[PDB]
Amino acid sequence: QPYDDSHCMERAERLIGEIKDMFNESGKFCGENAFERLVMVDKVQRLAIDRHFQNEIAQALDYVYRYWSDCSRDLNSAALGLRILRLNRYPVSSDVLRHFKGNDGQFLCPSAQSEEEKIGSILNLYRASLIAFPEENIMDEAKAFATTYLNQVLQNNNISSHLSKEIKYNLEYGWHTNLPRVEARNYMDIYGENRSWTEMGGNMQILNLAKLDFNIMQSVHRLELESILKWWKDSNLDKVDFARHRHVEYFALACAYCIDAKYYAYRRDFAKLCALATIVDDIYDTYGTIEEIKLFNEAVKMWDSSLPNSLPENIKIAYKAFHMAVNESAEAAKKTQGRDILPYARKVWEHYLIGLTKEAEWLANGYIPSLEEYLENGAPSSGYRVTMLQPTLTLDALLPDNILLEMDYPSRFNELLCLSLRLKGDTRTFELVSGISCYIKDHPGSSEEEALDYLKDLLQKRLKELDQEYLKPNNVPAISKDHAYNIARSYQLLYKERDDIKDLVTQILLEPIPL
Repeated sequence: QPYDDSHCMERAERLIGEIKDMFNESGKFCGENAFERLVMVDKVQRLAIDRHFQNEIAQALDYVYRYWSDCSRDLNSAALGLRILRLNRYPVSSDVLRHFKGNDGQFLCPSAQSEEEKIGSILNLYRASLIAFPEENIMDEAKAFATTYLNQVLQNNNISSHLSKEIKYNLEYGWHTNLPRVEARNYMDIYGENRSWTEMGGNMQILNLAKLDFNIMQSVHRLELESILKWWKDSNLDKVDFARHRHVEYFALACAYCIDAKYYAYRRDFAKLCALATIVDDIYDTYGTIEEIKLFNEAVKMWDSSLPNSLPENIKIAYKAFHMAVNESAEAAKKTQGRDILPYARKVWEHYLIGLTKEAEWLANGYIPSLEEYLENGAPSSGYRVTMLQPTLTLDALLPDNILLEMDYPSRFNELLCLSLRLKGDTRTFELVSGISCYIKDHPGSSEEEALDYLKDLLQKRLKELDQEYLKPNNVPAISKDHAYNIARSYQLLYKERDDIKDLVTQILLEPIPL
């Protein structure tokens, strides 16, 4: 073969084999060991090496679910199993947390736990409470108790460096403003700095596999980044001026959950269509005559390869790049989807421009819509769906039109995905038509603060609906739904970072982890 496996790859493939053996061993164990298998799933999942053990994890969680009433004997294991089983789409209930709920909103650890073990139990409680479904008030109580408790722990020191780091990480990132490889990069340090953890069982093999896989795949992604930089140069977007160097940030976001080398079309197309979507938004919003907006819309509806050779050079090159990127992505998607998807794809972009055009009309006409009208048009206009559909269609999971209507527009999943992006953006303390203003118009005399609180709360509620819908089973390939969901998470994380994203680019793309 022209290219050999690198020595890191060989070491990783050997470690994968040994860890599969550990998974099969605990399965052969004559006896109930649901927690032990749960704890092993936990480690390889937090370290985001779980894609190498899909059969071994499925067998372990099937066994954990079967023995679930056995496994959930204390606060720690109930909270851990609740989060992991739920995130993997088993029908488990937050009621399991009631067995440990006492008075004054306090939750109960076994009394023989060391202080460090108590903190570990509460962290798993905190981590579980973040995956809340609508009407699970036990989750809000769990989150509130664990927050107050974990903050008190930090106030007093008395705790080790690695455990202290674990609290701060978990409190700062939560679940929604977070991504798998972000968590994995943090747990390489949280586990690796824990002497007792590294000394136990096969933990060191698991950690080294995670470091190896991180460094291996980062170098694949750093290679792919080159091709993206060439596209920026070739397309002349480097001269757009009104453009912004953010195609690298978007690429890194995608890398922090779409990992495998075969999914380079997904990674590439998310970074391009998302940077394009940002460019097109700045055109329709800030720079460009209503004439030119109309010509753009006409060009898109006709799918012209080019705009009138009279329009400003900026709008001219942005259109060409747009038309080309979309075409390439659809050709990529024809390979996996085994069908033409350019027609479908074009309708998606049309719906996006229709949405951005309406906001242009409104600002031009002094029209302040009602909040409900704003949010409904805000779904296609946020740009979520045009950064999501085409890249997802290039994955190796067929989304037949029948099933697309369950992930794409007009599905409830897609609608909750868009509202998360829209509501998060419209709640940033970083405009005549906004979430704030439309609300004020809907509620005369409302304070600007009074509007912020209502949209912040509504986002909390929509996120819970989103999660319930995300984890509800259907005939839709999970990997497709996971990518769509992780896009929305990447955007939540992006807004957290903007309000550093550069550190996130460095960790994901540029700097390897010392072994």
